[PDB]
Amino acid sequence: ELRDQQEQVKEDMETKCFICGIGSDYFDTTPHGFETHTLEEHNLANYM
Amino acid sequence: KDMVVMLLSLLEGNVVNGMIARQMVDMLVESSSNVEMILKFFDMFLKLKDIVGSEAFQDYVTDPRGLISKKDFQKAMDSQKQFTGPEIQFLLSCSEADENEMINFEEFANRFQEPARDIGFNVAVLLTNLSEHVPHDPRLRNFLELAESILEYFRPYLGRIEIMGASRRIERIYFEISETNRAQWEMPQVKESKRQFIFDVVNEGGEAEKMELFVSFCEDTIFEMQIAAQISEPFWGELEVQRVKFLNYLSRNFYTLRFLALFLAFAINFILLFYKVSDSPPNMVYYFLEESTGYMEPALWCLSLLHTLVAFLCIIGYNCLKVPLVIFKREKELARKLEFDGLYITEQPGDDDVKGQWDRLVLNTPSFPSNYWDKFVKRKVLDKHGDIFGRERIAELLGMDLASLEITAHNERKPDPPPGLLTWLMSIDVKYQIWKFGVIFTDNSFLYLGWYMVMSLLGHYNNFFFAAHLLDIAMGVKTLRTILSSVTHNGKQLVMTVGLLAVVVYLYTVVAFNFFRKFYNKSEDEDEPDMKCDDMMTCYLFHMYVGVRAGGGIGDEIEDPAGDEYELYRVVFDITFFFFVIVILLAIIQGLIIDAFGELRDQQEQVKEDMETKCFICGIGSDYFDTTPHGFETHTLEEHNLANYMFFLMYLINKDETEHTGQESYVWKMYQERCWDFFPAGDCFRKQYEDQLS
Amino acid sequence: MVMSLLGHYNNFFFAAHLLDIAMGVKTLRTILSSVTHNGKQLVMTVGLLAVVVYLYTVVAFNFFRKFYNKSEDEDEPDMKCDDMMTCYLFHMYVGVRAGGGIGDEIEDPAGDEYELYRVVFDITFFFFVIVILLAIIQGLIIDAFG
Amino acid sequence: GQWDRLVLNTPSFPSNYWDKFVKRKVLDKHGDIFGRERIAELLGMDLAS
Ligand SMILES: Nc1ncnc2c1ncn2[C@@H]1O[C@H](COP(=O)(O)OP(=O)(O)OP(=O)(O)O)[C@@H](O)[C@H]1O
Ligand SMILES: Nc1ncnc2c1ncn2[C@@H]1O[C@H](COP(=O)(O)OP(=O)(O)OP(=O)(O)O)[C@@H](O)[C@H]1O
Ligand SMILES: O=c1nc2[nH][nH]cc-2c(=O)[nH]1
Ligand SMILES: [Ca+2]
Ligand SMILES: [Zn+2]
Ligand SMILES: [Zn+2]
Repeated sequence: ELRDQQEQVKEDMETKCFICGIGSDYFDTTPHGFETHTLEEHNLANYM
Repeated sequence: KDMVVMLLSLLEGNVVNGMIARQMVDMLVESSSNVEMILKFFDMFLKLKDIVGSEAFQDYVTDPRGLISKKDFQKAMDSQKQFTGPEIQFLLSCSEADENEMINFEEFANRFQEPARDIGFNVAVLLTNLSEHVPHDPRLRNFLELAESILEYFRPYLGRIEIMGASRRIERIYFEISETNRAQWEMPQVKESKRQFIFDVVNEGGEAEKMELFVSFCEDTIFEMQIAAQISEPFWGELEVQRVKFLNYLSRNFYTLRFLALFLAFAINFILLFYKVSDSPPNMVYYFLEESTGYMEPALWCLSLLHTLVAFLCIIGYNCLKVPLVIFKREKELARKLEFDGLYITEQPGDDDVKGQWDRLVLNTPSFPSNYWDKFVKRKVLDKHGDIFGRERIAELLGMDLASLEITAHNERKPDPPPGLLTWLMSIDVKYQIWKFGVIFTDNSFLYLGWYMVMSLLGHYNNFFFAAHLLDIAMGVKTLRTILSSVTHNGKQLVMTVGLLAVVVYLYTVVAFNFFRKFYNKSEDEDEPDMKCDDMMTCYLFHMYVGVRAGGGIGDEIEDPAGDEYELYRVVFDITFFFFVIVILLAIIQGLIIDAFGELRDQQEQVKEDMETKCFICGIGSDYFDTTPHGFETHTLEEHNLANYMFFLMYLINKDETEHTGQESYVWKMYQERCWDFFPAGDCFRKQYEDQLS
Repeated sequence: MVMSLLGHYNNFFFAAHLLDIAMGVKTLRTILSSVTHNGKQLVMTVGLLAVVVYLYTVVAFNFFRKFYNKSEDEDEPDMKCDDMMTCYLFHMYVGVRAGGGIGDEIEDPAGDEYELYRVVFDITFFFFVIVILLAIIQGLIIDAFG
Repeated sequence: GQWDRLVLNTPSFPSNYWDKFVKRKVLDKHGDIFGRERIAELLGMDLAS
């Protein structure tokens, strides 16, 4: 149970944007789209 | 061929139903008769080359010289029902029949096979391109049908990929795959490397490094193909040719030698099962075999010598077969970090990276890129960083002579290469060799083979050291390797829980020493007792040795507490020991092992489902492609085949840059700049022309 | 057929037909498929167990031969580890089946020059053989169920 | 595949399978290129019948 909790959290972070909830599949139409979205567009550190 | 190449250049950057492609189709229709004549010329000789090899044709062949009469050829060819009468007459005319009307079909069939190959391939490429970009012109299906044999012939060599092109659109690229490249890609070792790479990336990789990793894998695979080609098989000169023949032999048969070593170890150990120890000769004892045959003692010595020799040969084969790839990968990563990052020019790793600190020995060596293909990495690093950090400083860092660059650009020198061992002596780059040997000695496979060596040699000092080689089955057998990985998967957890068990047993030992010391008399004697808990160390040994191994805990071993002032305290002590130590902690260990089993299985399943559900290149799921029947299968076999990207990289490397097309030059430039934006990401040809195709 | 016919030669060959319940009952068939699912793994891990027990047998023969006297008699001893084959049989027969490993069967090492060596021998045998490998087998069965 | 070689030339190879003309189809498909008489011997057919 503990292992699958950790895996679930990791996959959620690597698959959806923490802010807007849009999945990585939409952003990935553009190359590295999700990476740029989570580093520049909707970075939670930036909201902080 | 040149004219068809010009036409293909006209089709560059051509959309579906583009007007240049439609004009090309109208041209081909306007010259339909001549195009059909060309296609009939190609298919006739393609069919001839395969007919001459038929047993039906060989039945007609009767002359012992290997010739056939014209009349026999005439009656044989029409029996196949593949040519018309005029075509058979034309083939007879083209046959160089002698005055005796005798035909050498062996050379007749092969006469035009080689001259017509390149033009045949380009005609096939042209027809494929036009068919895929003008999918709704019925005038072109006729040409495709007339070229059906040509297209079927060149199907294994017609490589196609898709890229995100210069025009911000997905473009389809057609190129050529060679027989040698395809055959090398089909080798079992290469297929295993591909499976391992796919597993690594899909399992423990992100979506960002995927294409860089794939291209690095392609480069490594190209190098492995070169090594395989080199080791493949079809007084100083004599000894050198024999030495390289021997080294290639060891390299080719490395795995058979490995299996032979394992088999020899099993045989040795089976002999060793017959050992016996006796005081009488065959106050110290004698060890000797106990068998009736009388041949086991000689057989053991012979097998020990043979096994040591086989181990040595395995070492040599490994350093001739895998070590080149090890050094290649290391040189390649070091060079790219020097150039694109300035590892030792700007950042200077901080002594905690043993790899980076060890790589400092190779920078100034004359021969730093020995296995890596790039012999101009130092020039590139200098041209990139010398202005800002000092050209002379960079030259000293990389061991370059600033004066020699100009003369090397000026002209080429042809010195005397004297084939003498004395002259070869000083030519050894000792610093490079020390670095290379350090890299090799820090390699797991080489270390394992060296340990195999050492234990095999110690087996001669004492034959029971050959028992250690029985452990080789774990690495020899993928099944054992998976099973033992199911233990090593949670090794840190296992060590930590054993430590926790030691701590809890120590706490129980403290309690027992302070209070329950009476019960630890393990002597049935009445006048000399053996108290196991009159000392911390003795009591702790006793607990960790007997209490953990007992089924019911320490209470099984120590004395009965019934009828004592401390009965309840001691029973709580015993029950809690049994529960925390015997039940819970051993359950934790077994659970870690079982969980590792499940984790490995679900990793394999995840990789398999990912491969069977998404395209490895573009990331589009199988559900989109499956709208068309077998859409995902065709997409992964024709449109976005990763083997085709590997083959395309090989093709670009081999081809001349002056001969590169526009698309090829584009991909080549972005390859050299390490920019992977040409890989179609989230988009494909079918998606881009959904409207026109549908 | 063959076992039914042999049952007339000896009626106890009819006991073999009691095994038919595995194929007769889908429940038994599923349960036994839960064992056969990882049969290659089970055979391989039993082989690995044989190898590790053999390594322990080699160590015991070379060093701990004194402790393998399984005779309460004082003048005629029964030494179980004066031979490779006898010692290996002894280990694979009693050490694997013992709850605490081979140390449960062989003599006490207290008050010997090799006490610490022998206790390490015993604890490692118990952990690698009794705990880890049997846990692997049971885990293969449970994983096949899942 | 090696055991199936015993049944090819049998008079009654498709006994349970519904297709009693499989040999005729195989001959009509491959006999021109590989030899009609050779195929007939392989499948145990009589070309005259
Ligand atoms: N809004 C968001 N802001 C930041 N990260 C986000 C957001 N939504 C999703 N993520 C994901 O959170 C993940 C966590 O990023 P982070 O750099 O903290 O992890 P990491 O890989 O463990 O870090 P590092 O390797 O730099 O130590 C990112 O990889 C990203 O995919
Ligand atoms: N771009 C891609 N190129 C190739 N295969 C891809 C790609 N994307 C996904 N795949 C999937 O990778 C799978 C692996 O194919 P492969 O032929 O190597 O496997 P296999 O079935 O084990 O092989 P074989 O049975 O021929 O030995 C394919 O079935 C395919 O669905
Ligand atoms: O640009 C390259 N040049 C090469 N030569 N040999 C292998 C090469 C490669 O991957 N890339
Ligand atoms: Ca040019
Ligand atoms: Zn967002
Ligand atoms: Zn794709």
